[PDB]
Amino acid sequence: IRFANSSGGDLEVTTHSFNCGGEFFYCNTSGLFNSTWIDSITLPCRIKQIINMWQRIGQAMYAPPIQGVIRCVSNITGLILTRDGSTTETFRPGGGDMRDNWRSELYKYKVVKIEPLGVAPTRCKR
Amino acid sequence: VVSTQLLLNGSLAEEEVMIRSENITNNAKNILVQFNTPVQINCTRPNNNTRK
Amino acid sequence: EVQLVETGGGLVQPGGSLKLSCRASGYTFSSFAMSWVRQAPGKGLEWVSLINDRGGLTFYVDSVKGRFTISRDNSKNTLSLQMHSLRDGDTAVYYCATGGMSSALQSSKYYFDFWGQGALVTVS
Amino acid sequence: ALTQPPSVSGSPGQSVTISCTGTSSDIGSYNYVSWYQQHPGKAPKLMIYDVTQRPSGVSDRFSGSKSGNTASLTISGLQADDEADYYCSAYAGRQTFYIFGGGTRLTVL
Amino acid sequence: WVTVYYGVPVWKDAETTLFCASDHNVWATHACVPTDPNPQEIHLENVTEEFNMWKNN
Amino acid sequence: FLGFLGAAGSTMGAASMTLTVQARNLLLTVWGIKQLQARVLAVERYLRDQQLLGIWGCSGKLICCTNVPWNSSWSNRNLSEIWDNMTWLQWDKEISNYTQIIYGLLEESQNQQEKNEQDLL
Amino acid sequence: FLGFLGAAGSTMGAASMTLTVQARNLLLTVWGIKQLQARVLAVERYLRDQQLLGIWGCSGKLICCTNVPWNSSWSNRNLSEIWDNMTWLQWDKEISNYTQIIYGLLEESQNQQEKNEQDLL
Amino acid sequence: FLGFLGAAGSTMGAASMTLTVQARNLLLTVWGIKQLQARVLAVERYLRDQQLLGIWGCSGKLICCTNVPWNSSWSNRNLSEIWDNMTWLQWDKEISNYTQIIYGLLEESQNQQEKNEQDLL
Ligand SMILES: *[C@@H]1O[C@H](CO)[C@@H](O[C@@H]2O[C@H](CO)[C@@H](O[C@@H]3O[C@H](CO)[C@@H](O)[C@H](O[C@H]4O[C@H](CO)[C@@H](O)[C@H](O)[C@@H]4O)[C@@H]3O)[C@H](O)[C@H]2NC(C)=O)[C@H](O)[C@H]1NC(C)=O
Ligand SMILES: *[C@@H]1O[C@H](CO)[C@@H](O[C@@H]2O[C@H](CO)[C@@H](O)[C@H](O)[C@H]2NC(C)=O)[C@H](O)[C@H]1NC(C)=O
Ligand SMILES: *[C@@H]1O[C@H](CO)[C@@H](O[C@@H]2O[C@H](CO)[C@@H](O)[C@H](O)[C@H]2NC(C)=O)[C@H](O)[C@H]1NC(C)=O
Ligand SMILES: *[C@@H]1O[C@H](CO)[C@@H](O)[C@H](O)[C@H]1NC(C)=O
Ligand SMILES: *[C@@H]1O[C@H](CO)[C@@H](O)[C@H](O)[C@H]1NC(C)=O
Ligand SMILES: *[C@@H]1O[C@H](CO)[C@@H](O)[C@H](O)[C@H]1NC(C)=O
Ligand SMILES: *[C@@H]1O[C@H](CO)[C@@H](O)[C@H](O)[C@H]1NC(C)=O
Ligand SMILES: *[C@@H]1O[C@H](CO)[C@@H](O)[C@H](O)[C@H]1NC(C)=O
Ligand SMILES: *[C@@H]1O[C@H](CO)[C@@H](O)[C@H](O)[C@H]1NC(C)=O
Ligand SMILES: *[C@@H]1O[C@H](CO)[C@@H](O)[C@H](O)[C@H]1NC(C)=O
Ligand SMILES: *[C@@H]1O[C@H](CO)[C@@H](O)[C@H](O)[C@H]1NC(C)=O
Ligand SMILES: *[C@@H]1O[C@H](CO)[C@@H](O)[C@H](O)[C@H]1NC(C)=O
Ligand SMILES: *[C@@H]1O[C@H](CO)[C@@H](O)[C@H](O)[C@H]1NC(C)=O
Ligand SMILES: *[C@@H]1O[C@H](CO)[C@@H](O)[C@H](O)[C@H]1NC(C)=O
Ligand SMILES: *[C@@H]1O[C@H](CO)[C@@H](O)[C@H](O)[C@H]1NC(C)=O
Ligand SMILES: *[C@@H]1O[C@H](CO)[C@@H](O)[C@H](O)[C@H]1NC(C)=O
Ligand SMILES: *[C@@H]1O[C@H](CO)[C@@H](O)[C@H](O)[C@H]1NC(C)=O
Ligand SMILES: *[C@@H]1O[C@H](CO)[C@@H](O)[C@H](O)[C@H]1NC(C)=O
Ligand SMILES: *[C@@H]1O[C@H](CO)[C@@H](O)[C@H](O)[C@H]1NC(C)=O
Ligand SMILES: *[C@@H]1O[C@H](CO)[C@@H](O)[C@H](O)[C@H]1NC(C)=O
Ligand SMILES: *[C@@H]1O[C@H](CO)[C@@H](O)[C@H](O)[C@H]1NC(C)=O
Ligand SMILES: *[C@@H]1O[C@H](CO)[C@@H](O)[C@H](O)[C@H]1NC(C)=O
Ligand SMILES: *[C@@H]1O[C@H](CO)[C@@H](O)[C@H](O)[C@H]1NC(C)=O
Ligand SMILES: *[C@@H]1O[C@H](CO)[C@@H](O)[C@H](O)[C@H]1NC(C)=O
Repeated sequence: IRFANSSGGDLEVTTHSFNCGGEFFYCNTSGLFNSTWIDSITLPCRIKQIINMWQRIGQAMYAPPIQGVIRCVSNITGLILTRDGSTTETFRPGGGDMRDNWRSELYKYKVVKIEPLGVAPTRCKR
Repeated sequence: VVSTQLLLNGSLAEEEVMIRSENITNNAKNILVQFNTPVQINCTRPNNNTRK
Repeated sequence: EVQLVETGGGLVQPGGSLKLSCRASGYTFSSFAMSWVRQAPGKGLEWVSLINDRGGLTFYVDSVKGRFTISRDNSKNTLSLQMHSLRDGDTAVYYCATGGMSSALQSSKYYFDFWGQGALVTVS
Repeated sequence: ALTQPPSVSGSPGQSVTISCTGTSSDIGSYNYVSWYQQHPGKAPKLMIYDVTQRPSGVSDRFSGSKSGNTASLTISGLQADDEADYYCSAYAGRQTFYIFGGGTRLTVL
Repeated sequence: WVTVYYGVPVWKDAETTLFCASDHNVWATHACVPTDPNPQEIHLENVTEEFNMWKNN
Repeated sequence: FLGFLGAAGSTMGAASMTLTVQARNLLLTVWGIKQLQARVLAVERYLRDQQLLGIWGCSGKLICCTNVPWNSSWSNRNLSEIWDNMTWLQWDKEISNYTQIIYGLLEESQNQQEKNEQDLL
Repeated sequence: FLGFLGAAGSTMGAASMTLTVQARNLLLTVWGIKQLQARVLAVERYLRDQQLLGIWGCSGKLICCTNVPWNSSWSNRNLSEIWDNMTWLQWDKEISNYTQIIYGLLEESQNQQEKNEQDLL
Repeated sequence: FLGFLGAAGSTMGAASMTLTVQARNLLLTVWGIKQLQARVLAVERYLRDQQLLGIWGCSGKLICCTNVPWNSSWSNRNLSEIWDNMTWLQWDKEISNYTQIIYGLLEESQNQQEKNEQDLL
C-alpha cells in the first residue's frame, strides 16, 4: 500500500481547500501523502480572494482581505481517498464533491416515517 | 465545514479507524476514512495585511 | 409444579366477617385470572367469584354479590376474598383456583387449571 | 344447574360413561365444558377442558364429547385409581359464569 | 376478531424535509429553530435496522 | 418508562400499552415555505388517520374492537404467537399485502352497523 | 359502483349509502403560497364541519339521528316523496332558508341533553 | 345573550352554559407567510386540545365527567364556593400548579378503563 499525492485536476481539487479566519487557503498536501506503507511537516499554501464556490460557474465571490495575521488550529478527523489501481495499490487524496463531507457525519442517521395504525387479531367482538 | 482532501473538525470514531466506501473494490468510488484520534494541524498567513 | 395455598380463619359467627387469602407460586401470577370455588360439606362445587389478571374486573355469583369482595395484588402473588354478613349456608371449603377467564389477547380458558387445597370456613 | 347425580360403575378394564345434562342457553351453545376429578379429601383435578381436550399429565383413558344439550366424559381402561367424584361444569355465559353439576361417584368393581 | 390499534410503534423508510435548529452567520442566523438544551435519546431494545449512508437523502 | 418508540422491540402484547406515547408525537421566505409544508403535511397525515378511524367506527379510541372476522389466510397463527412472540414491526411486514383488504372490510361492516342502528331507533 | 358524486342524481334514499365516497374526497414562492392556501383552506373547511357535528352530538357518524322535531313549515312533505322522489340537490335548494334555524335548534337540543346526562351521573 | 367571553366574569356555574360560544371562536409573499403561520397555528392549537380530550375519553363532549377523584390538596373547597362564588379565571389561577398532575391522572384512568372494556368483550 502506497500513498501518493493528488492527480491532476484544478486547484480546488488537487489541493486541500479550506476557509479559515475568513480567508481561503489552498494547501499542497504532497508532503503528507508520499510514502510506502507508512520537527513537523510543513505544507505551503496558496491564497485566493476570488472564489468559485462548489462546482458552480457563474457566481463568484470576492473575499474581503482580513486585517492582521491569521492563525488557525484545527483537527484533522478524516481523509477522502481514491484508489489508483494487483500486487500493490496506491491511494491518493481525492474528493471535491462536498456531499462526501457531510456523508461522513450523517452516516449514523436515518429518517423514518411513523405509521401508527395497524390491525391484529384479538379474541373479541364489538 | 467545507474542505477537500482532509476533513477537518468532524467527529471521531469511537474505537478504531474506520474505512467506509460505497464499494471498496470499485476504483471509481471515494473512500472515507474516519480517524479515532484527531491530528492537530496549525495553519497560518504570517503577513500583517492592512485593509483600505 | 405450581402451588396455591389458601390461608385464613375457619370459624365465624353469622353476622360477622372473614378474610381469606391465597398465596401463589411456580408460575407468573399476573398472567392468570383467578377464582374462588366452594365445596359445601355435603354437596358439590359452586362457583363464587372471579377476578381478572390485572384486578380490574370482578364477577360474582348472585348469592354473594352484595356481600363478598374479591381482590388481587400482583406484587405479592396473592388473592384475597373478604366475606361479610355470613350465613350458615356459606359454610364450605373455599378453593383458590387458577383459570376462569382470559386476557383477550390470549387463548381463552373458561376452565380451572390449578387448584389449591382449600380453606375450611364454618359459619356457626 | 347441570345434572347427573347417580353413581357410575364398572370393573377394571371396562369403559364407563358419565353424562352431564344442561340446557340450550348454557351447555348447548357454549363449547366450554370442563370435567374435574376429585378423590375425597383432595382438591379436584382438571381432566378435560373445552370439550375434548385434556391437560398434559392426563392420560388418554379420559376423553369426551358433547351433543345437543348434553355433554359426556368417557373413561376407557378403568382403573381402581379412577375411584373419584367427577364433575362437569360449563361456561354459562356472562352474568352467570359457571355452573356445575353435582358430582357422580365412580365405583370400580 | 380484527382489532384496530392506533399509536403502534411501526415505521417505514421515508424522505422528508428536516428543519434546522441551533443553540451574522452565513448559515444559521435567526432563521433557525432554537434547540432543546436537554434533547432526548431513547434506546430501542431489540431493534435491528438497516442503514445505508450512501443513499441517505 | 421509555418514551417514544421505546416499545418498538417489545412484543405486541407488551407494547400496545404505550399507545399514548406514540399518538402524542404525531401532533428567507423559502425557509418559511419549507417549514410550513412540513407542518401542513404533519396535520394532513394526522387527519387522514383520524378520518379513517371515524369511518371504521373507532373514533376517539386507541384500541378498537370491531366485528370483522379474521381470515386465516391473512395470517395463520394463534394469538399466543402473535401477541407474545412477535413485535409490531414484524407483524406489519407479515400482513402488509392484506392491509387494504382489511381496511375495506372494516369500512363495510361499519356502514352496515350504522344503518342497522338507525333502523332500531 | 360509481365513485365521487356518482350518486348526485340518485334519489335521497338511494344515495346516502355512498356517504363514505364523498367524505373521503374532502381530505417560485408564489406558487408555493397559492398551493398552501388551497390546502389550508381544505383543512379548515373540513374541520368546521367536524366541529359542528361535534357540537350537535354527531361526532364520528355519517348518519346521526337527533331529537329535534321536524317542522312542517320547513317542508310539508311525506317521507315517501322526500326519500324516494327527490335528489339531494333538489332538497338542499328546497330548505336552504331554514338551514340556519335547524342548525341552531340542533345546537340547543344537544346542550340540554348533554347537561341532563351529567345530572344523571 | 352576550357572545364570546361575555361569561368571563360570571361564576363558574353560571358560565359553563356558554361553552359553545367560546368553542366556535377557536376555529407580498411575506404577508402571505405571516398570515399562514397564524392560521396553521390556530389549527395546531385546536387539534392539540382535541387530541388531549380524545386521550382522556372525552372526545366529542364539552362537559366530560371522569372517574378521577378530586384531591383535597389541589383545592380544599366545597362545591358551593367553587361553582357559585368563583369565576373561571380565578379558578384557573388557583389550581395552575396541579394542572399537569391532573392531566396525567386523566390519561391514566382512561388507559385502564379502555383496556377493561376490551376484556369485557
Ligand atoms: C476547527 O475548530 C476550531 C475551533 O473552533 C476553529 O478555530 C476557530 O476559528 C475562529 C475563526 O477563525 C477563531 O475565532 C477568532 O479568534 C480571534 C482571536 O483574537 C479573533 O480575533 C477573531 O475575531 C474576528 O472575527 C469575528 C467573527 O465573528 C469578529 O466578530 C471579530 O470582530 C473579529 O473580526 C475570531 O474570534 C477561533 O478562536 C478559533 N478557535 C481556536 C481554538 O483557535 C477552526 O477554524 C475550525 N477549522 C475550520 C477549518 O473551520
Ligand atoms: C507541492 O509541493 C511539492 C513539494 O515541494 C512540489 O514538488 C516539486 O515539484 C517540482 C516540479 O517539477 C519538482 O521538480 C520538485 O522536485 C518537487 N519537489 C519534490 C520534493 O518532489 C509540488 O510541485 C507542489 N505541487 C504544486 C501543484 O505546486
Ligand atoms: C480536537 O479534538 C480534541 C479531542 O476531542 C478536542 O479537545 C477536547 O475539547 C473538549 C471540548 O469541551 C474538551 O472537553 C476536552 O477535554 C478536550 N480534550 C483534550 C484532550 O483537551 C480539541 O478541542 C479539538 N480541537 C479543535 C480545534 O476542535
Ligand atoms: C505530486 O507529486 C509529484 C512529484 O513529482 C509532482 O510532480 C506533482 O505536481 C504533485 N502534484 C500535485 C497536485 O501536487
Ligand atoms: C517523497 O519521499 C521521498 C523519499 O525520500 C522524498 O525524497 C521526497 O522529497 C518526498 N516528496 C515530498 C513532496 O516530500
Ligand atoms: C460493511 O458491513 C457489511 C455487513 O454486511 C458488509 O456487507 C459490507 O461489505 C461492509 N463494507 C465494506 C466496505 O466492506
Ligand atoms: C463493486 O465493484 C466491483 C468492481 O468490479 C463490481 O464488480 C461490483 O458489482 C460492485 N458491487 C456492486 C454492489 O455494484
Ligand atoms: C511550522 O514549522 C516551522 C519550522 O521552522 C515554523 O517556523 C513555523 O512557524 C511553523 N508554523 C506554524 C503555523 O506554527
Ligand atoms: C500589524 O500592524 C498593526 C498596526 O498597529 C500592529 O499593531 C500589529 O502588532 C502588527 N502585527 C504584527 C504581527 O506585526
Ligand atoms: C428483547 O428480547 C429478549 C429475549 O427474551 C426479551 O426478554 C426482552 O424483554 C426483549 N426486550 C424488550 C424491550 O422486550
Ligand atoms: C377469507 O379469504 C378468502 C380468500 O383469501 C375468502 O374467500 C373468505 O371468504 C375469507 N373469509 C372471511 C371470513 O372473510
Ligand atoms: C400455537 O401456540 C403454541 C403454544 O400454545 C405455539 O408453540 C405454536 O407455535 C403456535 N402456532 C402458531 C404458528 O402460532
Ligand atoms: C415465544 O415466547 C416464549 C416464551 O417463553 C419463548 O420461549 C419463545 O422462544 C418465543 N418464540 C419466539 C419465536 O420468540
Ligand atoms: C407481499 O408481496 C410481496 C411482493 O414481493 C411478497 O414477496 C410477499 O410474500 C407478500 N406477502 C404476503 C403475506 O403474501
Ligand atoms: C334517473 O331517473 C330515472 C327515472 O326513473 C331512474 O330510473 C334512474 O335510476 C335515475 N338515475 C339514478 C342514478 O338513479
Ligand atoms: C315550527 O315553525 C313555526 C314557525 O315557522 C314555530 O312557531 C313552531 O313552534 C315550530 N314548531 C316546532 C315543532 O319547532
Ligand atoms: C304523500 O305520499 C303519496 C304516496 O304515498 C304521494 O303520492 C304524495 O305526493 C305525497 N305527498 C307529498 C307532497 O309528499
Ligand atoms: C316518485 O317515485 C315513483 C315511483 O314509482 C314514481 O312513479 C313517481 O313519478 C316519482 N315522482 C317524481 C316527482 O319523481
Ligand atoms: C328562500 O329565499 C329566496 C329568496 O328569493 C326565496 O325565493 C325562496 O323561496 C326561499 N325559500 C323558501 C323555502 O322559503
Ligand atoms: C357581577 O358581580 C355581581 C355581584 O353580586 C353579580 O350579581 C353579577 O351577576 C356579576 N356579573 C355577572 C355577569 O355575573
Ligand atoms: C392526593 O395528593 C396527595 C399528595 O398531594 C397524594 O399522596 C394522594 O394519594 C392524593 N389522593 C388522591 C385521591 O389521588
Ligand atoms: C363551604 O360552604 C359554605 C356554605 O355552604 C361556605 O360558607 C363556606 O365558605 C364553604 N367553604 C369553602 C372554603 O368552600
Ligand atoms: C358567594 O355567593 C353568595 C350568594 O349569596 C354571596 O352572598 C357571597 O358573598 C359570595 N362570596 C363571594 C366570595 O363572592
Ligand atoms: C404555584 O406556583 C407559584 C410560584 O410562585 C406559587 O406562588 C403558587 O402559590 C403556586 N400555587 C399553588 C396552588 O400552590
